[PDB]
Amino acid sequence: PRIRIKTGIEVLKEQNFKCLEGKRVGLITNPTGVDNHLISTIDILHEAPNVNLVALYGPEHGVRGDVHANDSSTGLPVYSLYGKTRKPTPEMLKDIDVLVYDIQDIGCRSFTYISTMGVAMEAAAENNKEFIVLDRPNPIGGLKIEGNVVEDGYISFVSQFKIPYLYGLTCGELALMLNGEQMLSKPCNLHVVKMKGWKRKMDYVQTGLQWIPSSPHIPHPHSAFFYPVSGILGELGYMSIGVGYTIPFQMFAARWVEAEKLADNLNRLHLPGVIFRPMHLKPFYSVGKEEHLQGVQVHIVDFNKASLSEIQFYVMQEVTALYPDRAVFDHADKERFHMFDLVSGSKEIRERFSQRNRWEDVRDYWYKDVDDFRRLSQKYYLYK
Ligand SMILES: [K+]
Repeated sequence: PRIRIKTGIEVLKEQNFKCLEGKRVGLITNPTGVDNHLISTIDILHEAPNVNLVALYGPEHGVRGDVHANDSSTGLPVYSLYGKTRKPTPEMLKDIDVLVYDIQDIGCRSFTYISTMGVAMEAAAENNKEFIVLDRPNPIGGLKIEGNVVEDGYISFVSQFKIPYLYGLTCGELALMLNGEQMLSKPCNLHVVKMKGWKRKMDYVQTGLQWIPSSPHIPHPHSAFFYPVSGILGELGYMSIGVGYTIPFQMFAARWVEAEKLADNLNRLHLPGVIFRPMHLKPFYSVGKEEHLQGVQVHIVDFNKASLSEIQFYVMQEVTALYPDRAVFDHADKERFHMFDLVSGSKEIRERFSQRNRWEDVRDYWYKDVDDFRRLSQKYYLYK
């Protein structure tokens, strides 16, 4: 048992917080912003005598994770970066010189912490404030790139930048790209505190760090791999994807499915690195609460070989072939289709899939931007 890397916060401590000296510091963080001893970056900067920590900013789900105003332990003002104020206002920034960002994300575009980062960067740029990212590992590694980039009509808080669905960058590398490619409204005075020892091949468990639930339904490091497996279909609340049960994002089920038939049809696809297992369950809450459901558990037996985000579409395809009168876009809540399109970064994914419920009619669109994005990413990589 050993921590094999130095996170941005560990590097900042080793540098005795030099890049923060003489500045009024604002800190964007949540319960994942901790050092190797699981002490919060809030308490580290508050206790450092050469750091003037003056304000805290909490993203989706909150800062001490207790809201989901002033901080009890430090007495510092706490600002909410969600809903109407997802982007810091000029009034929220008048009391600081630099915004420090320290949050563990999951390497998926629809997870809104990276949206908070980019929009806070843009607010910093527009108000002449410095922005510092304390870099953290990409928990699914720095090699997988999947999905089309976001189209203009589908840019939103759950699809904030023209990057793929799995974008393969650390939050620090993404910040550098947003700045370098003029993807935000104005250039930002950005500094990234680079990690030591992190490698693109590393998944989170290989770093040796503890995983703090990124959000309630991403409780374990392996859960970050499964969020893109089922998360897009999950926006509809049509089938259970395990949210409401004890393996969130790792399964697909409904009351009208025959588990063994669905598993047999999916295993016949021979998707690399995946095995589907039939299952029977009764959700405790959310979708299918207290109903007997049947479906499949998705077991990833080789994380390097598996193409993650396409799995929900193969499941939708095979479920529909078995139960043709249960097609997702024929029976799911129509009021959730716009959200599905936003998370997908285009209405083309739903529209092409809806023609005959076949992934082959969407696959080329899903893969079209990978080679161009990998080439663009090489300009900003910090780690080998
Ligand atoms: K301090």
